[PDB]
Order: sequence, then structure tokens, then C-alpha cells
Amino acid sequence: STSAKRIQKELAEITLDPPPNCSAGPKGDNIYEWRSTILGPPGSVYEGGVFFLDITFSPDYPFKPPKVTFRTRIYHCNINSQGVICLDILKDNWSPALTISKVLLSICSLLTDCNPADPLVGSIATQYMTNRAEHDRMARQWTKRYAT
Repeated sequence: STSAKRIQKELAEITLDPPPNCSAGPKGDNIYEWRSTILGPPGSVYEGGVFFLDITFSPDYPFKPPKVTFRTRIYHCNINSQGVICLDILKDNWSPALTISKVLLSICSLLTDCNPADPLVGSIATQYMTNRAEHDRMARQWTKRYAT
């Protein structure tokens, strides 16, 4: 189908050229259900953390973005306690020109540079801007606590 063929193509692509600090692929024979491992970007507050994400592709992929959620609890203004990720390209800015590699690169980028002006957890966004020192202390603590 349009969908399985696209997924198989994107799987070959990502296996050959994975994003830095990231891997991703099917959980089993069902090619629509992937898992990903992302390492906290070196130099970031998440460094040393190992984060797991679930990825579910639609039967209408690539016309609907993949559903991507953090399984691993993380302290981040764009990622909530249910692992929902506030990322334009996962919602209104998706297009069929994008790929699961580009999504995962953008999420890696998001861990490096959060978007506090477009927050999912406003309290954390406010903290990032007014008391960065403390935000970063907490992000580090949660990384060690939950992602190690």
C-alpha cells in the first residue's frame, strides 16, 4: 500500500543514515509500530539520559503525521506527563514531504533547544525564562531519576 511502502523506504533510509544520538525501527513484524531510543544531547541538561519513544504510523501515512510520544518521563516545556510532544510538524505543519527521520531530528533538536514561547507545560516554560538555573537543575535531576 502507499503506507507500508513509504514506511519500508523510510526504514531503509534511517537505518543507513540515522539521526545523531537516535535510533528507530519496527517493534516487530507489524511495520506500523516503531520504537525509538534517543540519547540526551551531549552538552544538554538531558545528557546521559536514555529516552524511549513509541511511534505509530497511520494506514494513511504519509498524509497523516506519525503519532510519536515519549515513554520516558522528561522535564521539558514541550513534552507533557503523558509524553505528548508539542511540535509543529507532528500536528498542523506536517506534510507528506517529511519523513520519520526528519521528525526524529526535530525532536532531538527540541531537546537541545526547547520552545518556551510555544509551550505544552507553561510552568516549565516560565521557569526556563525567569530562573534558568533552577529549570536546568530540575531537568538534570529528572534525567538521572527517570532516564538512567
